[PDB]
Amino acid sequence: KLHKEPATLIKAIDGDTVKLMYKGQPMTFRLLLVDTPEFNEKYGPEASAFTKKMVENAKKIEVEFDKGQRTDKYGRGLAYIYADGKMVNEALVRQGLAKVAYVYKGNNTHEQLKRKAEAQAKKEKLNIWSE
Ligand SMILES: Cc1cn([C@H]2C[C@H](OP(=O)(O)O)[C@@H](COP(=O)(O)O)O2)c(=O)[nH]c1=O
Ligand SMILES: [Ca+2]
Repeated sequence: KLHKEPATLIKAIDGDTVKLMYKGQPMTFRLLLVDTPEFNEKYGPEASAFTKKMVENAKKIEVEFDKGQRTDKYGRGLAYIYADGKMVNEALVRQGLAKVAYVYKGNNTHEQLKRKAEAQAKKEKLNIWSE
């Protein structure tokens, strides 16, 4: 019931935002269901680096909207972002560089996938969970 749509990287921004060209227009995308620390914070630089490498190295970036709101109050696109078929959102959580967060009803299709990744990152005491 969700579909992957094409996009191209404009520029990495931080752990959980990225600038993409979508349907030919520049847009800042905020990754659904996750929260990375701010660049100024602990693991913030590492979250930024992780996402940056992931999208910069991708041959193919895809955007997948959920069933609900597609833009937030700041005009940012809200999507699951994939790099060569791998979801950036889930990968950050799996590596402990993001927490599952901002789970609003109707835009939560991938919630359970994320929660499973967080549990495994927490079990492995990775990054954020190494405290
Ligand atoms: C991820 C996400 C964030 N937001 C809003 C809520 C938060 O509002 P406030 O700015 O009032 O805190 C903000 C969190 O984004 P950041 O984590 O990028 O700051 O973006 C949504 O509305 N929907 C979403 O799916
Ligand atoms: Ca954040």
